[PDB]
Amino acid sequence: TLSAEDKAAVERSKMIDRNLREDGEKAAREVKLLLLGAGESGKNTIVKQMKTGIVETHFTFKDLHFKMFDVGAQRSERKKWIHCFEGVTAIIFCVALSDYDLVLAEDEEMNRMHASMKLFDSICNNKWFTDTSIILFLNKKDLFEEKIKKSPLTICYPEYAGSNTYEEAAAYIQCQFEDLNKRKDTKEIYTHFTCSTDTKNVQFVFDAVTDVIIKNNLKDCGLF
Amino acid sequence: DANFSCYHESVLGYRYVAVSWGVVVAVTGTVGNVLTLLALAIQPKLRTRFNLLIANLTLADLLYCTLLQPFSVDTYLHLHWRTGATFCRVFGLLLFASNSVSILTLCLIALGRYLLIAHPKLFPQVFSAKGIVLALVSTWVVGVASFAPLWPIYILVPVVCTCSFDRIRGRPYTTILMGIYFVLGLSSVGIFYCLIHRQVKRAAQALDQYKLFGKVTRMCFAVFLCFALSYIPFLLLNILDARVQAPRVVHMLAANLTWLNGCINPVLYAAMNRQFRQAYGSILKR
Amino acid sequence: SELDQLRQEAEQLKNQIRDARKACADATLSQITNNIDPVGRIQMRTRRTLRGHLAKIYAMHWGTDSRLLVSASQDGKLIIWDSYTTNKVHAIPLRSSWVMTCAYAPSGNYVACGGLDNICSIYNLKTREGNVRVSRELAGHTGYLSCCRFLDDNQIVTSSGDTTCALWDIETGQQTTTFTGHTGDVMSLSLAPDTRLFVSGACDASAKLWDVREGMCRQTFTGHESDINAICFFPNGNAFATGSDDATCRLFDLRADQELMTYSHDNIICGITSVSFSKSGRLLLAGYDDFNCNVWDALKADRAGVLAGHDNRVSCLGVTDDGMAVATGSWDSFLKIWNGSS
Amino acid sequence: DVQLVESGGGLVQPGGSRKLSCSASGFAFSSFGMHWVRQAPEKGLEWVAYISSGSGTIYYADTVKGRFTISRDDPKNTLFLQMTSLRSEDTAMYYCVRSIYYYGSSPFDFWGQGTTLTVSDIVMTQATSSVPVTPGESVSISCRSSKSLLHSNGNTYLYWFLQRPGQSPQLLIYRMSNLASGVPDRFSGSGSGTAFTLTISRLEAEDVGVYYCMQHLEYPLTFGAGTKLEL
Amino acid sequence: TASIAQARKLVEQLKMEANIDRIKVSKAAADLMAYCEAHAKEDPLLTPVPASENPFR
Ligand SMILES: CC(C)CCC[C@@H](C)[C@@H]1CC[C@H]2[C@@H]3CC=C4C[C@@H](O)CC[C@]4(C)[C@H]3CC[C@@]21C
Ligand SMILES: CCCCCCCCNC1=NC(=O)NC(=O)C1
Repeated sequence: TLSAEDKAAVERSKMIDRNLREDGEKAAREVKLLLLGAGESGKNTIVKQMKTGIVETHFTFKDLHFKMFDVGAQRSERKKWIHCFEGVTAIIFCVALSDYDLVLAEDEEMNRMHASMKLFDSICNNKWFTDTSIILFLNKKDLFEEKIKKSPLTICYPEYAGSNTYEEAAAYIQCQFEDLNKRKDTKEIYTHFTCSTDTKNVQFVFDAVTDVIIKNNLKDCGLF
Repeated sequence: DANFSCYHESVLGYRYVAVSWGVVVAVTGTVGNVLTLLALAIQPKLRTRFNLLIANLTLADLLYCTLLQPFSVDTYLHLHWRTGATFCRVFGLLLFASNSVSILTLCLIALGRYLLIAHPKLFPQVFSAKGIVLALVSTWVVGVASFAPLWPIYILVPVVCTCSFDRIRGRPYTTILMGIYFVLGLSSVGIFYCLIHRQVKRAAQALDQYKLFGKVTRMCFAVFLCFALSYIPFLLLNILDARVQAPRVVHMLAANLTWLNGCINPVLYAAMNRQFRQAYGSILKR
Repeated sequence: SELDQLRQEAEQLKNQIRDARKACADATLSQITNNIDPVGRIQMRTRRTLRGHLAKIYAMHWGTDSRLLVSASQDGKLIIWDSYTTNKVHAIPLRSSWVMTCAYAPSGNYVACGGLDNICSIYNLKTREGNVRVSRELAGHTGYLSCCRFLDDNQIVTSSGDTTCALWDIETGQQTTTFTGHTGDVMSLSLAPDTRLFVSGACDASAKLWDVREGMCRQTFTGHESDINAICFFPNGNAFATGSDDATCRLFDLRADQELMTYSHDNIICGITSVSFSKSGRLLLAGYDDFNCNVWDALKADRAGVLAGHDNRVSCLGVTDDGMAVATGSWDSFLKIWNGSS
Repeated sequence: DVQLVESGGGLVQPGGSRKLSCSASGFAFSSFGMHWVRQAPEKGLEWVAYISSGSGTIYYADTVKGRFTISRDDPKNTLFLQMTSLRSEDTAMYYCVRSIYYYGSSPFDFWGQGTTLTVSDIVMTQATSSVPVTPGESVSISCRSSKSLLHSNGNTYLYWFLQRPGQSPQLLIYRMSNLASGVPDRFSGSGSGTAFTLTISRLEAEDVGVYYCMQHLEYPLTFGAGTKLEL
Repeated sequence: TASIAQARKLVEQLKMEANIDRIKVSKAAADLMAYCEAHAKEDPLLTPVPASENPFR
């Protein structure tokens, strides 16, 4: 059939296939989170909470292994390398809550939270993340509770027929974020109200992505 | 002596509701199970170690609904077995092998669904690269090596009106066999499909401390009632019925319910699996 | 003060080179090659299928002995394949999984790969320890590596996402030339047969022909409407072809400085990820984004074949140096080798 | 550097047992198949045993099939030959040999220093057992085989080795044409069918020694009897 | 500071790109046609070889 060196070459190629498949399964049990948001919206706070190209952070929690890809330093054209992240587990989109009345510096006519809804519209109904769930962090709300009592929410929102308390304003901001989701059957948005003094944000991303993982394993068995 | 005839007074109407049903399983099993095997053979992307269990299950009833089904649709129609005794002796082996392989394949699909969800670090520690073929051949060397000692007794039973074992000579080994296939056929498709639902509810119930199972339950009921509609009536009739004092139509009902397992499996495990429908889409696109 | 008169001078002399290109267009390629015969239906068949990648395949490069190839996928793996026996000669685990290009040295001693980490890694295939390890890490780009080609075992030309091409020496690790002048992200480069020039394509619909030794932009080519994703030289080096996201390939000439032929069909809406030429230059094999790989009569611009075997985007392709086969790698993790029969 | 050191040899009683260890250093020991090749005193080389990469293939010579056991320990980087029923024929020197197999590979490339054990098919025609020469002239060492080593499988699996006196063998030519790594360009290999030759032009003084033609077309691996170059 | 230098380097780059010689497109098209019709027999994808000479049977 084959020569002796051909057969030892085929045996070498089988060993290559075995190590490829076991590394691929060890990588298919990995949680790959694409980190997105605006500049200094709490991204450094959440990346130290969870412990010029790409910046990957590898950590582990409750015997589950997370890798997190920050592409903030990539000043390139995003429409040429975003499909490299088609197939990530979840997108961690971070938004500060206290930027509902503050204004951007470059234009000085658009709202900061309006820019966050524009970015969330660009990420959520993107064609490469139609199946990717979006964890949505809402950060430094302990300053938002002092900003909501003196400054009204109605500067950002004209059609706001709600109170100026904390929980009604937070629920309104969360529903206005989650209502930009144009494909609400394929993905779902997981929302968290965090601070700098809380300890339970890596626990939130663990629980949310355990939900994403179990729904993915249900869809691959056939139960979905 | 040994006769091959079915004729009785009770079965004269029910034969029609057999044969008009028997041409259904012969036509929903020769297009539902060839489409699954075409999706598995054409696109090699969905030949995973889990989907090979669905391949074994759709081969365990293609044998039924293509070969052994049109030979039991004229036996209900003409009421005498038109072939000989040596084909009846192998029909009685194939009919029970094509059900024992299907039942143990359902009991392995339930473990391969509990393991792919609850303990996903143990699914290729159990289903290895050729532990999968070991688990596929240990369904067929149990489906034909537990029903081969019952080779000479595969007679044309007119109570069931099919070539099968007779329920007086099969005692006590065949009731022990049906009880064994009861106490693992119901501790696998019921325990694993409820631990799956418990894990799904326990996962979705941890996202409620950070605030302020709809189709999983329907699928976990559809893969338990469509099993329970097939094998529990037969396995509950033909165990407690020491004599054959039960009528002919209740036996033909309890044995015409096991023909559902060759129809509901290409629609529970292929038409509802997202991989197989995506495979149909990729074939219809390519 | 001076910028307004300088940009009016800019408009003036680029209309001068526009009219200089217009002065040369005596006739186009269509009514010149209207007298020659078509190539018939190019019926090609799959021969091998190289399985083992577990993510999207982004680049492949054929070896110069026309039997080995290297392929890059985003499962962290560079695989050296023996294409004749489908054997996996080598498996190279990359440090950064986000690889977007791969290159095979024309001696066969090295492979280069680069991605989103902005580093072009050079791997020694033939070492005394038996394995493959990193010879060099060409750091110095600030955008993603979008292409790379070898000239020697020492000199390598890269394209980046920071609008620059570069020419590196491997044994020092430093850039010996930085080709600047593109305004958009540079997506592809293609070396000439004599390795003295190279064309390049970027996201501002520009193909810049550079001189490698002098380090200057010899020519600049326009005509596309959107980002140029892949570029390829004609086999005699006196023409080249580009494939851009506006569902159109084009063929420019280095001497006549202008586009001669455009390859576009109304049934195609999608982007173009790869172009390559056959050994005689008669067939241009463009890997489109509608999951197919079309094959164009590169002298008459009528479509002569379709290579439809992938379940995703035909991302990379390449013809062997002897022109026997065509390997297309795609986003469905499967490389396919193709050729026809008599 | 690449290094293979063998130990365990010495005086044993006949019919006994002995462990031969080959400790490896400086190369990817898990990626390489290994061989044992022995040489009886003032005799040629004969291949003893072969273990593959990952122990997925173990071949023996029929002289020792059933009596010898070859086993590799990859986390310790060691190779082992367990030797049972040692007759007086097995007095030899044992060489532990790296060998890796893919396209364009160089098998048998680095031979160990060997250890001495003292206890008390395709046939390669290498009939010219001595060629006397002075430095500066070209020599042609010829070799013939029982069957052909070339067909549509593609290659021609003839391996030229050189053993300088007091040293291990060293690969000169693999697959009848290709020069190895670490040997000069004056060595050339040619031939066709069953008849092959090794040309040493511009010969220096360090080419004194015994030259062997080996086949790798099929197992068992058989050498030539040797060809001595002297003066 | 930067815009004047960018514009002057742009007009210098474009005036050296203006100072090239361009052949007629008829001659260049005939050159491409002659290279294609002088290498046609050595193209195994264009005129395919029989299966005895094909390495990929
Ligand atoms: C009389 C009866 C038993 C005939 C049954 C014929 C068919 C269904 C037999 C039963 C056992 C079967 C095999 C069981 C398991 C495997 C391994 C799997 O990876 C590929 C299919 C394969 C190799 C099956 C092929 C078909 C097979 C050989
Ligand atoms: C569970 C252990 C194996 C028993 C098989 C149950 C299904 C039997 N199917 C039959 N179908 C018929 O048509 N007649 C029969 O007698 C039997």
